[PDB]
Amino acid sequence: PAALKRLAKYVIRGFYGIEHALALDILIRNSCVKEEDMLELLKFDRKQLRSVLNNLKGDKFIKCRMRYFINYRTLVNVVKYKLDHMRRRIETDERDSTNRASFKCPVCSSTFTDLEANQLFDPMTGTFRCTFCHTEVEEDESAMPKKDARTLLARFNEQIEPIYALLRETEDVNLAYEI
Amino acid sequence: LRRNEQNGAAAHVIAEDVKLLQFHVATMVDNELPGLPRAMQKSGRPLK
Amino acid sequence: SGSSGYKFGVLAKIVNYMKTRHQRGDTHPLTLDEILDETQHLDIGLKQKQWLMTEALVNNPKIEVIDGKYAFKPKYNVRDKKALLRLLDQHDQRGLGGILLEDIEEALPNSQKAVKALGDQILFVNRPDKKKILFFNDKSCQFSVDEEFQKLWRSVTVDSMDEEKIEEYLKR
Ligand SMILES: [Zn+2]
Repeated sequence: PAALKRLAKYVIRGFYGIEHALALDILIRNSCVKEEDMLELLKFDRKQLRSVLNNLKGDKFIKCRMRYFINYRTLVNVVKYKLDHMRRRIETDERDSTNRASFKCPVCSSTFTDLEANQLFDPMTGTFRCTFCHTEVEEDESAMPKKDARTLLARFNEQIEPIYALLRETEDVNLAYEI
Repeated sequence: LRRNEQNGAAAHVIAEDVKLLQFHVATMVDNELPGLPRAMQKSGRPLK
Repeated sequence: SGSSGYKFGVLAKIVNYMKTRHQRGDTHPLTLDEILDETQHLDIGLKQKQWLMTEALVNNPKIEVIDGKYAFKPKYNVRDKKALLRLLDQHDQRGLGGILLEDIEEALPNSQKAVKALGDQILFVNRPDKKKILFFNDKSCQFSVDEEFQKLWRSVTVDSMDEEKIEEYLKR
C-alpha cells in the first residue's frame, strides 16, 4: 500500500536517472496514468516519454497493464527482487577470492603457484628463479593481490546498507502488511 | 559493447551492437551464407 | 483571400508590440487605438480600424480584453519571474505547465534565472530541447551510492522466472 509505494519511491529515486525518476514520481500514483494523461501529468516529449516508459518496462514498474485509455497499477514483486539482488551482490563482493599463492616473474609476466616452487627454486644458490623466463623470480607478495580488492569491494556494498536500512525497514513493514 | 552496457548504455545502441557481434561470430563460422554480407579484409578481399 | 485591410499583418505587428512591452517589463492595459499609436499605424483609416476590431481581433482564439483596454493574450498569467520555488512547492501543478517560450524573456534571460535556480532547491530538466521546460525537486533522499547503474545492469532477468526462487533458497 502506502508502505510499498514509499519503499518503491526511495529505490527508484536513487535508481533511474533524475528524468526517469521524474516519470516514476507520477507513476508512484499508479492510476489511469496513460501516455495521453502523462503528456499533461509529466508533460515529457511524446516519443521520448514512450522511450523512457520502455526503460521502466525492463522492471515493468506499472506492469504496462493494457486497459484507448491505459490504466497502470503496481503489483510487481520486482522492487523486492531488486533489494534482494543488492544483498546478493554484497555476498558476491565478499566472495572475490584471496591472493592464493604466487611468486611472479616480472620479466616474462608469468605467475607461479607455490607447489611449482619445488621446481622454480634453484638448488645451488637457493635463489628462486624463473623457468621459461630464466630471470630471478620475484615473490608476488603485494603484487597480484585478490584479497585487498575483495575486502574493499565488500566494504563499499556494506556502506550502502545503513543508507538502505530505512528501505529494508519499509520492506519489512510491507511484509507485515502482506501477512 | 561491454563498456557501453557497463557504462551509460542507451540500449538502442545495444540492439545494434548485438547485430555486429552476431554478424562477426557468424563470419568466423562461414564467410558467405545467404544474405550475410561477405566480410572483406581490404578493398574487396572476402575473409577466408 | 477573404477581406484584408490596408497593410497585411497589421494585427500581427500589433500583437508583437503588445508582446514587446510585457517582455520589457513595462506592463499596461492598452486600447486598440493605443496599440495602433505605438505601432504608428493609428492613421490606418476608419474602415481599416473597424475591420481590425470586427475581424482581426475576433479571429485570435486567445484574445483577452478586460473592458475598455485590451490585455496580454498569449499568456493569461503575468510574467512575474518570481515565486518559482512556490510553483515547485505544488508538485501536482508542476510549475503550472511552464513553457520555455514563455521563459527566456519573462523579465530576464533564462541563463541568469538558471544560475539562481541551480543555487536554489529548484532543478530544471528539459525533455524537449527548446519546446518546454520542467521544474522538479528530487530532494537529497536519492543516493548515488556505488556502481548503481552496474547493479541495475546485473538485474536484467525481466521476463525470466525462478530467479526469485534462487534468492528465497539463499534466504531460507
Ligand atoms: Zn619468467
